[PDB]
Amino acid sequence: KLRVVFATDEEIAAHEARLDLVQKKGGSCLWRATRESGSIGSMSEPRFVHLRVHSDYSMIDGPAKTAPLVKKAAALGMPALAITDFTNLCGLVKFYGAGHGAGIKPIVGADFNVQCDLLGDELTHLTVLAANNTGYQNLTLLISKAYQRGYGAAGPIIDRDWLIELNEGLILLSGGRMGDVGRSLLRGNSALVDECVAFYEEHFPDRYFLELIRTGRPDEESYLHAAVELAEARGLPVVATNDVRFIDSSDFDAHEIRVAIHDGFTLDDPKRPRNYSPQQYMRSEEEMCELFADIPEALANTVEIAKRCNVT
Repeated sequence: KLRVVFATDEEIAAHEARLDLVQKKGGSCLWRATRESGSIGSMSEPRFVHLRVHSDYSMIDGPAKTAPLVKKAAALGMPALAITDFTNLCGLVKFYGAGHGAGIKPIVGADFNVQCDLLGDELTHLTVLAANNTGYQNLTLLISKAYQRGYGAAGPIIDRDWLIELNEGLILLSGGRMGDVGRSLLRGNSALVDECVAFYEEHFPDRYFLELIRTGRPDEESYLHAAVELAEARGLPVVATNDVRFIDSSDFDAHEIRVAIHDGFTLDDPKRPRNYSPQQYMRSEEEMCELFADIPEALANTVEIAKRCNVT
């Protein structure tokens, strides 16, 4: 019953061309690699691609260091990888070059906070991926528009409706429990889930995915069961992410410390926001496949979306 949105013939051709660019720029391509004493014949597809990954200083102050992210994907043998920093494209020129040097397909995106008239003034998460060079231009506009108009201590914010003019060549991951649909599912606001989802089915046909995430954070699994039930009733696709904030598990303690500094709280303040889990590291293809064994379609979509995202 769960929809896998397949890359079409045209998107497949653009993906094959995009991997040619990887190979012709950097001299290798992990997607087309044959292991020693394997054979071209028995080469295999990736099973999962990380489509939501932040560098260490994504939302806070400091440089966009994307090389350790490429280096880890390379340690892991992942053939493709997205960078989706918060409302910014800082690390992109370096990520693109390093992905190349590593034989990895670079996927371009960004994470936003979004406001929409249906949820009044509250802010929700959306991940935006660029599927083609028009989309990459539309991504840059959206980022610019979010800064152009001004921002408070809440930060740069996109209006949901800007997505109407700027929709072309964009693929959306819904924000999970933090998105407009997820918060309304968790609230049991069916009328509103219905409204939101009609927005994306109108303007983003096959380009909107309910994001599922298993990082042991509150309401994650209740949102997941509800999102799956919705997906099945509406024919909407689901996609697995790990919402990566740091490279290894052992990185959590310093990530917790940095965010605490930025927000202003000691680590022993029972009031300190605890929005992160040590499970938000760059999990292996195999760990992700195990963690979502019960929902193979959420994995398949990552791969299809990775083939559909071809920014040169």
